[PDB]
Amino acid sequence: QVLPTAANTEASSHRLGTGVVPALQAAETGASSNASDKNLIETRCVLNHHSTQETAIGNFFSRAGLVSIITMPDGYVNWDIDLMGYAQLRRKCELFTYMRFDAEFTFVVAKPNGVLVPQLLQYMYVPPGAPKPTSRDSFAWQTATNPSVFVKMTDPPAQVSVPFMSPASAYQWFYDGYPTFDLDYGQCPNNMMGTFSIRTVGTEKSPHSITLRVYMRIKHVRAWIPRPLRNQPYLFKTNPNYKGNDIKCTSTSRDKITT
Amino acid sequence: QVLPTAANTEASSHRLGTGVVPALQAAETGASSNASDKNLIETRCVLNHHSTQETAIGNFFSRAGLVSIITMPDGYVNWDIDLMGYAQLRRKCELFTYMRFDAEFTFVVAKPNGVLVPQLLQYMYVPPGAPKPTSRDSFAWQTATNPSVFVKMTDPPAQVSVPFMSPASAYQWFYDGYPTFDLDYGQCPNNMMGTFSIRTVGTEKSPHSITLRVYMRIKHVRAWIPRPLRNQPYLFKTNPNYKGNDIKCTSTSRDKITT
Amino acid sequence: DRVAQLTIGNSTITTQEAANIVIAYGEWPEYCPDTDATAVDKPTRPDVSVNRFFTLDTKSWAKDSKGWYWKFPDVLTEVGVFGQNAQFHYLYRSGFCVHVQCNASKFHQGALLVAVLPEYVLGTATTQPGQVGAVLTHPYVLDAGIPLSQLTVCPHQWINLRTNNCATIIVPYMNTVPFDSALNHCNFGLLVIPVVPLDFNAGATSEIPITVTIAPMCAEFAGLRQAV
Amino acid sequence: NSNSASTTINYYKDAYAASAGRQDMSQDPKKFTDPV
Amino acid sequence: NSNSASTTINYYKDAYAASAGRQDMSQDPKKFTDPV
Amino acid sequence: IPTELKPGTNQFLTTSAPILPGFHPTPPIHIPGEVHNLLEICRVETILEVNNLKTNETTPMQRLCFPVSVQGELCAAFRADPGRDGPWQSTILGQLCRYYTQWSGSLEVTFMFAGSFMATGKMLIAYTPPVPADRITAMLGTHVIWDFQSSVTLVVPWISNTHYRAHARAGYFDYYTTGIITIWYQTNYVVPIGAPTTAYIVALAAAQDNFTMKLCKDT
Amino acid sequence: IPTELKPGTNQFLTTSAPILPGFHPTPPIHIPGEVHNLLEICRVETILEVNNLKTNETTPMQRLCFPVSVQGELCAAFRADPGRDGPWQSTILGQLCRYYTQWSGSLEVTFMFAGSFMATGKMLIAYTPPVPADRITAMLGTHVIWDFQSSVTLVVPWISNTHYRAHARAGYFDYYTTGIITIWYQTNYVVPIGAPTTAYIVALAAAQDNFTMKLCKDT
Amino acid sequence: IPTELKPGTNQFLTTSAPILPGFHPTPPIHIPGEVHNLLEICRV
Repeated sequence: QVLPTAANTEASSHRLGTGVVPALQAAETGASSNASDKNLIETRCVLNHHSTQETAIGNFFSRAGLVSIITMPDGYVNWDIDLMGYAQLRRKCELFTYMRFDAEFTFVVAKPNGVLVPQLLQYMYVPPGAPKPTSRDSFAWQTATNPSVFVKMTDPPAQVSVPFMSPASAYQWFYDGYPTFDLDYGQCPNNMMGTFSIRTVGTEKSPHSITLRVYMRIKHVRAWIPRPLRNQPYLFKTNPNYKGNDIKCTSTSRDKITT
Repeated sequence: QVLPTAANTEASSHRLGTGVVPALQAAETGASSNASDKNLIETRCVLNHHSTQETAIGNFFSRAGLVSIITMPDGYVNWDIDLMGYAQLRRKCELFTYMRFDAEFTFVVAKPNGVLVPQLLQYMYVPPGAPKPTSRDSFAWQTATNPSVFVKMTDPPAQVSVPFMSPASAYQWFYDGYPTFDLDYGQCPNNMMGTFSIRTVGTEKSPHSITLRVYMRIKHVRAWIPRPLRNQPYLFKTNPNYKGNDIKCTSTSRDKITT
Repeated sequence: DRVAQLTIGNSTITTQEAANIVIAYGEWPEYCPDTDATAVDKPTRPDVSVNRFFTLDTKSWAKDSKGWYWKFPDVLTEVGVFGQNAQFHYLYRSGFCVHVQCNASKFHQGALLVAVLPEYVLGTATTQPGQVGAVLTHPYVLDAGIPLSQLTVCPHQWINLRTNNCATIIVPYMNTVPFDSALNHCNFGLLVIPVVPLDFNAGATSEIPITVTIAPMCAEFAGLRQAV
Repeated sequence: NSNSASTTINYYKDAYAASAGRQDMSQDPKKFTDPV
Repeated sequence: NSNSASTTINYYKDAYAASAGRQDMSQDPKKFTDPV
Repeated sequence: IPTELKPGTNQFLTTSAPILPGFHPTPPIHIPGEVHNLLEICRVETILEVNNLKTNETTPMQRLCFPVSVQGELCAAFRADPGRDGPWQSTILGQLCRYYTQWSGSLEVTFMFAGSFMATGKMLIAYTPPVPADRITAMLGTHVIWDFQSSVTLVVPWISNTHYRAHARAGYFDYYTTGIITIWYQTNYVVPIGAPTTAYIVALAAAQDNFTMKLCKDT
Repeated sequence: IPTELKPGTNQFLTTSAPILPGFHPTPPIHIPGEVHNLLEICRVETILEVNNLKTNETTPMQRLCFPVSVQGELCAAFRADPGRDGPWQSTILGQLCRYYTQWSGSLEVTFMFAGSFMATGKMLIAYTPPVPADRITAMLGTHVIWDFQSSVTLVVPWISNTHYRAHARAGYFDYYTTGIITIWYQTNYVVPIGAPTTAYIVALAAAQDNFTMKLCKDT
Repeated sequence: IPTELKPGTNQFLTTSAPILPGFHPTPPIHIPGEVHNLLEICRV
């Protein structure tokens, strides 16, 4: 059903009788009560036009966020592709279990102190099983088939679009089981989407340190089976392990229950 | 009613009679006199085509103006969002009481001496209640949900559009009362629209001072209940307090009333 | 509405005082459709044989218990024709109907939260407890860093000794792939945590049992391995 | 989507990101001058 | 070619390179609250 | 797609991508007293500060009116240009006109007697196009005979060599002047015994229907 | 083709060329339990942490309910704003509301008795718009009489001077408060012999149908 | 004509003005054994 706006409130009056009772409910059945405000108090007729577009999953998720930072103090680094490295986004996408979406990436590159220097960089996306470069002049940099991006540092940040590349129907943030017939537990093969590598094009030694920031935007998202959020700080990038001593309470405590 | 042009002047002649008198009026009733020029002197028929588009509120207000200046001689500053910091615009928007509009912002960034140096900056808009960053490398900079803007100094000034974000129907420049059940007086909660924070992206210490200038443009404005202007210099950024000794006269004085 | 009976297969469960039936996410279990199937081998549908209600062990509720949980379908992996069949195949797809029974006298008090959390992942062997089922250690965070106070967002039914003694949940097969193994993955887990501790005056039936009964609904299988 | 404070050129999805065109030319003489 | 995860502006041949427009406004009340 | 850059790019002018993609503003409500045109404020009558004497700086309350006593001489005189500094500065019409450079239209000046009921007399109000010395030489220009309901409404017609006039000052802009307004005693201010011998007259100024402005400026 | 640059170019905003020119995604399959609107999660009832006592930090299991004994005084009281830190923090509704700035709509609070079957009594639940001292002064506001099926559903009507309310705190934002919820003993908790003299009551909170949110923020 | 720059400009991606304005390629001829889909080789 379509609900462009929240339901209006109808007029009501006092009620006195036997048998009918909307106030009493049955929470043991596990169903939220369907009692409306018009069934307990006298309410005037109020028409509301509060739209619900801002609460759609697409608008809620359509916000770029930092996913990882890369520093280049040999001239190249091969960074594995993962999106669970920062809480600010991990908590957001971990509320659901399975989501199918479309990712858009943006790369911001600058020196450690933020100064900009003319320098040419190259980015390659290595699918799983593809050869992995091991040197600034490795033969794997010929990018015969793998996609490549070339951009100068002074140029505006690059923007690319990545389709949904999982073998399964949708990504899964949890895998209760083993992929093979203890650290292995919880590793879903359907999430390893290859790695990422950056380098300086010149065969010489670059004289400036390189820092890259990657922001991921989402679109055409579709969620399934929402799960409760997380109220404990993360400890690892793969499993929900937590500090077993300082169990943080969900709600801040007070002095007395009567006040 | 629509009045694209000012009313034309009709022809007239001399009048001599009793009972009818347009010259006499009644200012005690508080209504401006409705006497037309044709009712006191003989006037030729003059047709005018002076348009009144330039006197519309939209054209009168559609002019960007400086709202604040920010200097960065720790590498970040959290500046509270307020528009009553400069008389040139405060007098303009303080003529009305309630206005609903749409704001457009433009940021100009340069060194104190006006020189331009390649440097990358980041701006975040922090809504009220959102976490406030406290360091150049604070975790709040991950901008999971808050909007962000990234731009180099040498790049053209950034332009963004901000919708009307007040809980009430329109902004109020005056609040005669208290928000809670002496310095508190005059503080309307419906005006605090969060704060503003800027920083240098690099985790190092930036070697150049940063000065930012913010200009605000307005559009789709709608005013209500105009109020008299202000003829005294401002003393504070929150209340209309004034110097109680040097009461500046509205009109410049002269020597003698007969000359 | 207080009474109900379920007669799936060669078994039957009756209750003279029970709440309503809770269907998970409003999707009745059903066989895999041709438009969604990806397997090219003809599957097998044992039907009546595998839908017999299976009763697991009995857990003893104490005055200071923390909670118990089970992993599915690892509980049924080692019992009955379902066990002897899943050990001979490679592809598995079925729903589940979960029934939990725990009855006390009219003078006892206490509450239970029977909730099925789809795709339960633990944190810091015990991952697959089996038919016995393991106990919890930190029920407030469910050993996964999530608050129990928000566990009601998942399909659940309350067992309050004041009113009812049993609860039922009918959860369909939920997984990102139409078929999935039975020895390397767990579709979902079940949570039973006493929110309100059991209290009673001295001189009552101290032994209070807890029993869980489950039964597959629309079982199907594919592939013929040797023995796993 | 329609979302604005109140013949305009718009290049984005939101309706509050646009440039105001020829402003409306309409006034109510009597309302302020002669409200008796 | 049609290839997307799920009134949009597209400038390329692929269908997964586009900007989402006005998102769909549709919810199913009973499904989550009252699944009995 | 081919394109060519043009002069004037990257030029920020004081005369835009959105940041929130799903915001729905709070619904508007009916608020009385809405202004659609800034010209409406100009069509309202406000007090005029005629008595801007030097000694009145410390006591501004007496700067809003001028006295009338028992004497045919003159009582007050001032320039009629709303832009130039002077009596018109206190009016909201002049204050708004400070924000614009060119204006055109006729003006209306309304007076109000505040003396005792038994007081009576006749006063002459005259407007002189581009200062008079006495009554007979001031009567040549446009004038209105006023007798003591007591609210005379002098109208200043729009006579100018140009369609749009600019604010006057000293220098070349003197050519944009508009004229001098003066008032004279037609008859002496007659009062009976046991009554005050002095009365005060307030001055109210407003703009006519055919007023207009252009070339917005910042003061 | 002529073109002119405009201000705001090369400005990256957090709110695109493809890399694979022939990828066809894996076909979707029917998965039960799909969420199309985030507001659906808010319309579900979750447990409320009323007993957030200081001594309960080490044993959080007892922080999900409050006791009822044999005594007309009060038993518990808390603020009803879902945004402010406190009991509402444990609810998924409050957790989601932390991600937004403005919200509007009525709220519903449902209680559930967990005592023995033979136990009986009557409890009064009252909501006070902008703390009461006793039963007679707390009965003036909206209230619901509850008697021991046992599930009372208190509804919090939406009364506010503004269409959209913001999360409350100390300072100017105190003006955005919503009220105080309190419960009182209508009659004493009567229990027969050979039965427990103490009972625990859990609190469940949810959102009504006319709920809405806007101005997404990051916490 | 107004225009606004967008992120991702001047970004060379591995996935065009002509140089010869009047070239007509040599006419094609019928060659046996043409492959239209790479999947055909896999079916051997």
